[PDB]
Amino acid sequence: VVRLRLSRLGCKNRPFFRVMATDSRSPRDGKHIEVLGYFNPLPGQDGGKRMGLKFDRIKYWLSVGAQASDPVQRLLFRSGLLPPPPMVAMGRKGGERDTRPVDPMTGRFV
Amino acid sequence: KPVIGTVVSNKMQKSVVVAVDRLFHNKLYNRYVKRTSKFMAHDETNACNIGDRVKLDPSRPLSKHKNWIVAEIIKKARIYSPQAAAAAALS
Amino acid sequence: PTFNQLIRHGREEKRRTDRTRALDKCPQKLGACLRVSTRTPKKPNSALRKIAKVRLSNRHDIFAYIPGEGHNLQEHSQVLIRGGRVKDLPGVKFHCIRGVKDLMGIPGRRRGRSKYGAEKPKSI
Amino acid sequence: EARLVAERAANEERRRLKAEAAKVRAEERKIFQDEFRKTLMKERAEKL
RNA sequence: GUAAGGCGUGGGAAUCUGCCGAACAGUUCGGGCUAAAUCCCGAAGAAAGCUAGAAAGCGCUGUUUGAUGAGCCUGCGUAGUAUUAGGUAGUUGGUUAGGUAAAGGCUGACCAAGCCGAUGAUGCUUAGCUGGUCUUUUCGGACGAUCAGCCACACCGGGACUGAGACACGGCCCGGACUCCCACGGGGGGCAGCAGUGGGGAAUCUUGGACAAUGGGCGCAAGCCUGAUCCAGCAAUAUUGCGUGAGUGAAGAAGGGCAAUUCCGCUCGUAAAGCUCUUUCGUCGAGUGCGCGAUCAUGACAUGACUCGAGGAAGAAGCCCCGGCUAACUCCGUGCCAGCAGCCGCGGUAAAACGGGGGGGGCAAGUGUUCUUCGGAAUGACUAGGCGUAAAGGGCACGUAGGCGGUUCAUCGGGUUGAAAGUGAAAGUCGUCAAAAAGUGGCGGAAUGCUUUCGAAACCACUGAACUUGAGUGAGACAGAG
RNA sequence: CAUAGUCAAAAGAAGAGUUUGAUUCUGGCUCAGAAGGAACGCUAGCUAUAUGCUUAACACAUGCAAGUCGAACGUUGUUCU
Ligand SMILES: [K+]
Ligand SMILES: [K+]
Ligand SMILES: [K+]
Ligand SMILES: [K+]
Ligand SMILES: [K+]
Ligand SMILES: [K+]
Ligand SMILES: [K+]
Ligand SMILES: [Mg+2]
Ligand SMILES: [Mg+2]
Ligand SMILES: [Mg+2]
Ligand SMILES: [Mg+2]
Ligand SMILES: [Mg+2]
Ligand SMILES: [Mg+2]
Ligand SMILES: [Mg+2]
Ligand SMILES: [Mg+2]
Ligand SMILES: [Mg+2]
Ligand SMILES: [Mg+2]
Ligand SMILES: [Mg+2]
Ligand SMILES: [Mg+2]
Ligand SMILES: [Mg+2]
Ligand SMILES: [Mg+2]
Ligand SMILES: [Mg+2]
Ligand SMILES: [Mg+2]
Ligand SMILES: [Mg+2]
Ligand SMILES: [Mg+2]
Ligand SMILES: [Mg+2]
Ligand SMILES: [Mg+2]
Ligand SMILES: [Mg+2]
Ligand SMILES: [Mg+2]
Ligand SMILES: [Mg+2]
Ligand SMILES: [Mg+2]
Ligand SMILES: [Mg+2]
Ligand SMILES: [Mg+2]
Ligand SMILES: [Mg+2]
Ligand SMILES: [Mg+2]
Ligand SMILES: [Mg+2]
Ligand SMILES: [Mg+2]
Ligand SMILES: [Mg+2]
Ligand SMILES: [Mg+2]
Ligand SMILES: [Mg+2]
Ligand SMILES: [Mg+2]
Ligand SMILES: [Mg+2]
Ligand SMILES: [Mg+2]
Ligand SMILES: [Mg+2]
Repeated sequence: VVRLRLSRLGCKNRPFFRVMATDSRSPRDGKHIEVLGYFNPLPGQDGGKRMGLKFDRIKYWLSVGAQASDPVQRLLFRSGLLPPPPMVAMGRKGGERDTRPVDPMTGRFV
Repeated sequence: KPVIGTVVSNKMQKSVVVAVDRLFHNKLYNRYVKRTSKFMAHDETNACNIGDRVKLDPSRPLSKHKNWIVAEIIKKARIYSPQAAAAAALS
Repeated sequence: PTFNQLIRHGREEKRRTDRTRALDKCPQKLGACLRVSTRTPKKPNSALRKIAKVRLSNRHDIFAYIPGEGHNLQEHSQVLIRGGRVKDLPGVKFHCIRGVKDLMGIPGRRRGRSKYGAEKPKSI
Repeated sequence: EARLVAERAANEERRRLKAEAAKVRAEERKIFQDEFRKTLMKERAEKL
């Protein structure tokens, strides 16, 4: 089965991901059919995360029956190319979060 | 592309061997070197003489070394027959 | 040559003999001393240079020089052998390394003393 | 397919224009070759 | 192991393809394994049922398809050696049967004598190939270790079975060597998986933690597996990193070295000590944690990081060298000895060259030495060299292959050339920005190539008609120890 | 209008010592540069990221590296109501 999955790039303790179209039997960072985009799991200066996708190629691979992995299902819902995964209906776990403000430039308590 | 060569052997049954020339570019010394391949081709009627210029088509494997089929004889080789030549002299 | 000649018959390389064939492209080789002796230099030099006949671990027999002043080598002492000839002595193409295995360092040496296995003198 | 048929139409015009130019050049060639042949025939007769 | 059944690159036809996507049709009846079945057999047409706990949800079968893989073939490119010249006999081809999912001498039989080779077959030696790594004004040379793609192998040989897929590293059968048990009849094993141990060697690590992330198997899920991986441990092995303080300080202290023993006699030296300031890195003590990697939830790392506090310049500088090449000089000792040495060379009583003191120079958590590669080396010269006297014109020809070689006009479109399309994996090199502070990524460029289509027609090749300047003939004159 | 527009894809070319009484030439040897899966000496504070049996495809102690599904199927036997 063709799979839309995540290949690990970056370095140790600095993860970066590429979105790949692969045969399922292939090694994780080895052989692939196509690079489809990227995803940055670390939050940047803008307060959010980054992602790029080749929308037409992802539509091609989904049209011929490729199966997205568990993080790629979330990433493709978030970009609007797939419906929401079934577990996002459960809502978030609550609890008292520490909302004491920290300075953006210095990281100390305001 | 189109594969054209000269018949160098025809003594097999339904088979010829065809010599095809090509130019190899020696990149270090900037010259063009003639190289020859000998290809075995199917010739059902056994019509090709040695020295004929033929065109070959690709084919599925027909035998162990036969992968081509003779399609067209472009130029026929000249064969010296002494008695036909003597009859031409008598005319 | 012409370009056609170079196509037919290219260019070969220069032929140069190996300097230390017995080291077998290793940086060092362990050995055991067979005979410890002296040898006189080629003229115009004159001395008594302390050498050692060493059988290497790859069963090669070499002559190695013992550098510095004074040594403790005997027959059947383990020596680590590095490359580098001694120009006074033909046929001696190697050196013994001071301060490793049986060949001791030279205490009292003060300058250039890591080439002679000598430690740094502790200040008191 | 639209680009292919437009390209074929342009090539069909270019081919006919070149054919007409080739025909008029070949018609111009024959008078020169006949005169040149007459000149060479005269020279061979003189040498004979 | 393999020198072409491999690999790189581009194509092809005579094939198969579990799981995955999308249509259609079915899913009936008997028997067998102590008991049953989605196990096995039989009949039709192929099958197989489970679930009202998963009842219109899964699953299976047949037929059409997409997608992904696999098998097969092929053009071109891809070592050394001629002090290896012939090699082949299912060999090369044909016919007919068999075998295969599938072309095929794949092989049985019959027939022919072919096929390969001086454009280097065969023999011998070495070698996995590629992307790439190091070096280098482009080219080349060496390498092919990490990582990724392809191939080969799994103690050594030989086999097949099951399966969509294997002739299968941790499957089976057989033979062999080695080895461990044995109650002595006989059994068992295969770290070139991750750790680890002997051994060899100059030399190369922990018998670690977690499946939190990513990827994979099974399962409807819940989950369960995963030495893939992720992350810790050891090692200056590498890396344009950071730190070892910042100022001030003249009793120019003591002490060391040198000195007509010159100017505080010169110098170590503002150097130290002392005094003031700041505490990066490391140390110590605490505190929050949906800070972040991960989210619906789940954190091994984490005894970390972050933030705050304590403290005190405190815990942190060597190695090589100083005759020339090559930046940096004096004293003492030694006396062709002891020794030094990359090269040239030093040492035989005033040694800047050996060894120690003192001073100084270069690099700096390194710095030397050995090995190895490229450069300098235009020192195998394509870029870019030569052969009168220095290495080097064959004693001289004739001729095979090969290489090279006049003119015009016409045709053509193989090379050449222009554009378009496909391909040229990722990583790496180059450009640029952002990120980061010894760490990353995106977009480009490059990948000089190959295939297809359509233009051009000068050149090369090919075809046709011609030309006479190069070559060769004839006629007429000659010369000659040919 | 504009999350537009800008057309970048390199840099990299060094010489010295040594044959002679001296010279120029030919021609080797050696040196200054960069580098490695390196090894050894002396000497070492820190963080991070890489890399770490090149030799014996030598022999291997020990633990782990491939299982999962009761939603395919019976079977026996445990508890309790
Ligand atoms: K020495
Ligand atoms: K490949
Ligand atoms: K084998
Ligand atoms: K996991
Ligand atoms: K070192
Ligand atoms: K200090
Ligand atoms: K000739
Ligand atoms: Mg074949
Ligand atoms: Mg050969
Ligand atoms: Mg090998
Ligand atoms: Mg190679
Ligand atoms: Mg073994
Ligand atoms: Mg199976
Ligand atoms: Mg089968
Ligand atoms: Mg095993
Ligand atoms: Mg191991
Ligand atoms: Mg050992
Ligand atoms: Mg998973
Ligand atoms: Mg599933
Ligand atoms: Mg592990
Ligand atoms: Mg550094
Ligand atoms: Mg700190
Ligand atoms: Mg702490
Ligand atoms: Mg968190
Ligand atoms: Mg740590
Ligand atoms: Mg100087
Ligand atoms: Mg003296
Ligand atoms: Mg010196
Ligand atoms: Mg000295
Ligand atoms: Mg060169
Ligand atoms: Mg050069
Ligand atoms: Mg030249
Ligand atoms: Mg020369
Ligand atoms: Mg000449
Ligand atoms: Mg001559
Ligand atoms: Mg001669
Ligand atoms: Mg013309
Ligand atoms: Mg053309
Ligand atoms: Mg690329
Ligand atoms: Mg990058
Ligand atoms: Mg970049
Ligand atoms: Mg001389
Ligand atoms: Mg290895
Ligand atoms: Mg089972």
